[PDB]
Amino acid sequence: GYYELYRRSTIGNSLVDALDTLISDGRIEASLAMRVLETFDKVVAETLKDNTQSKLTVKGNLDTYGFCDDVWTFIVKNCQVTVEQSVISVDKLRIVACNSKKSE
Amino acid sequence: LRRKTRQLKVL
Amino acid sequence: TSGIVPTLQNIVATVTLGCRLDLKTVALHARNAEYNPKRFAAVIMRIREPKTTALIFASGKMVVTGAKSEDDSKLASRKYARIIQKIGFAAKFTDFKIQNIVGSCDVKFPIRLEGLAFSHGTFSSYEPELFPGLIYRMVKPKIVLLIFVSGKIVLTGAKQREEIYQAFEAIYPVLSEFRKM
Amino acid sequence: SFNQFVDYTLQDIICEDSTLILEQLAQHTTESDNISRKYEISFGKIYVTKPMVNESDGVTHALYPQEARLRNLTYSSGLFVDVKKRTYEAIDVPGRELKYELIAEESEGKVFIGRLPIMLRSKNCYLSEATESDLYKLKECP
Amino acid sequence: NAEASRVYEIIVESVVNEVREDFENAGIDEQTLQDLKNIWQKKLTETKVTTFSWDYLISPDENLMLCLYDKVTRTKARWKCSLKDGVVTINRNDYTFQKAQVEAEWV
Amino acid sequence: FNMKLAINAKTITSGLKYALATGNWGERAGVSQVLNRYTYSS
Amino acid sequence: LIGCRRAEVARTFKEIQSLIHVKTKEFGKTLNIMKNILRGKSEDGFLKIDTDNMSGAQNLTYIPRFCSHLGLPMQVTTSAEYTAKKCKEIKEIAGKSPITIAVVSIYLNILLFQIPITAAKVGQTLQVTEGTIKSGYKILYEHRDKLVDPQLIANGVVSLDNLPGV
Repeated sequence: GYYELYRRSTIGNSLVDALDTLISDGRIEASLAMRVLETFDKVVAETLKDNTQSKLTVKGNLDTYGFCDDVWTFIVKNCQVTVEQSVISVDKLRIVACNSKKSE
Repeated sequence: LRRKTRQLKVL
Repeated sequence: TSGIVPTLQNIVATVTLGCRLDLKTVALHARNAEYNPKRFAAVIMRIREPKTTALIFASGKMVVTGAKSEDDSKLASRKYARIIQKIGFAAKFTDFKIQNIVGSCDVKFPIRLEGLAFSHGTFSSYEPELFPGLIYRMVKPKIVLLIFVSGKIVLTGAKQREEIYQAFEAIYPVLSEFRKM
Repeated sequence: SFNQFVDYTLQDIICEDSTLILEQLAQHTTESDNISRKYEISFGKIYVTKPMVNESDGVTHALYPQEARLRNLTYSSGLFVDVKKRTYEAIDVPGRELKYELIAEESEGKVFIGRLPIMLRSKNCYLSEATESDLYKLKECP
Repeated sequence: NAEASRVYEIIVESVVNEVREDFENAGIDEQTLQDLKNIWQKKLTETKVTTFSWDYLISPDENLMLCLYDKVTRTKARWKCSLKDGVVTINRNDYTFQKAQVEAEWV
Repeated sequence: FNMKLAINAKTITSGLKYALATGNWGERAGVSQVLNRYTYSS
Repeated sequence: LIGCRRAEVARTFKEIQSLIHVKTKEFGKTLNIMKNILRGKSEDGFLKIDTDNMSGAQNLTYIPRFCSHLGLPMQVTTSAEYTAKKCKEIKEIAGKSPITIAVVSIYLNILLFQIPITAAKVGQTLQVTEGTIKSGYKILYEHRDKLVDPQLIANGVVSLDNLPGV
């Protein structure tokens, strides 16, 4: 299998909010829900690195950082980022990352 | 058990 | 005598917490806890205001480095123990021994290191190709000393102030005779 | 005889046993390591220096027979050969004949192989091109 | 951003092009697909992010960012964070990057 | 693999030096003799 | 390395590493242990005066070998030996490794004698970084008067204006 992060993203939480209604309506089974989330994670793992061309760089001050279960967690605050330039000021930003080694 | 390396007489 | 007292920069201390610890939970819940079990068999936790670094081991042991004074190391180890209490382990602060006290000072004159190596050859080992400093090993007290051409001295390997200090004014008379111009 | 040996026979001896091939069997317990390595060291052209001596402290300078007679040295010159390293690999499929290919590690590169004593007034020696006044300057009898 | 727009477009098209055979194996009707299309479009529009065409312890409308790290090296205070293949949701606006070097100094 | 340790130049050097210093032509005696320097004709 | 240092013929660590694939940290540990037990054996048995044989720098003994490797004339070698002898008085480079000190003195005398060898060629021959050689020459350009042999510029074989500025 692959890594599991993207439900916390907007599309992922929107997708589980969509699928829980069909769970309530009985239109999707639990195994079907698990495998549709798994294939969505595989799809967003494959298509996010090939047909996109933008860039982002983050500079700031990190408050809390952690590394357990081979994921890197950061809480950077008073940070300004650059898109591709256009600069965005963020009061507090959270970074969750996973290793490049394939899981399982 | 098999010999790992050997000399090859070039010809 | 010597007009300068050395200042400390790192103190390494050990603590036994007296209980087995699950490093997975303390890495998941404590804030600045980094657990890579296949890079090191401990979780690395460091906190800001004493600027120390703890190495929490699963057997309940402890190594606290980065402290400037012994009281600062004691306070830092107390705070790490208090973190382990606040997370939900029965980690009692049992003992606290400081192992390494490294301190630096600057004698404010350049030193002839080759002459010092030739004179006190039984204590000094000078290999400037590998390291640009002189390893002086005082037999009493057992404080290894790093002598440099800029006059910067690194005194390493003490258990309290009352070895590193008299190590420095035991090495000052044999450094005054080796001065450059 | 010495000029023939230096000019022609040395290269003939080098080229007779020039190629040194080592084949490393796969010895594969699993099929993931089904590669056989063939390492080849081949000697190329041989080079000879002018007569010279290396001293204790590593300095190498031109040696003349007057100094070599006085200092109990050996009037010899260095031999250098060209060595090209070939690395061949192939997929070790049993039954199928192995077809090796280079992994492009064809490193090549004069390497010192020894000191050949130089007979005086031969083509390699300094005294061959020396005039009578040059021989007198080198304290050699014409 | 049209880039995040078309990235989310190819996300939803790839999902509905992979799941249809799983829906045929499960045996549910085709009508379990275009309803998912319409609810997907309306939830992405109601998110209002991107346009479309259709004491030391760890304890939506939050500036977070999900990614994959290549290498994270660290010095005394500075933090090298080489990040790649991730999504951003800061200030209710979505972004995408190929590489992301992140520098933050540790107090 | 060290290229310098592969070729021992002392092999060729000592072999030629030993077979020329001592007349034993191997590893035939009297092959190489000390040159006579009593007279020019000698 | 101990045997090379004992016979006043000492090589460097990079030489022996070029022969023997030895890890540098444990090589230094092994050398320190061997020096300690050799001094202990000297104290227990017959005592030997060191008279600068176990010296860490030994930079005067590296000049002729490196000059031979660069194919330099003899007077460049003796001028480099004089320069490296006077480089000990300079405190700005007294902490540098003896290899780099010898290389920058050799390069200074190469520029002094108009020897047509670039700093890149010296760096390729002796694996001191061309940045390191250039920085050493730059930091030795201020002390031109003391380093250059006085009788050489007195006899006019070399002159101090030949060295390019920084």
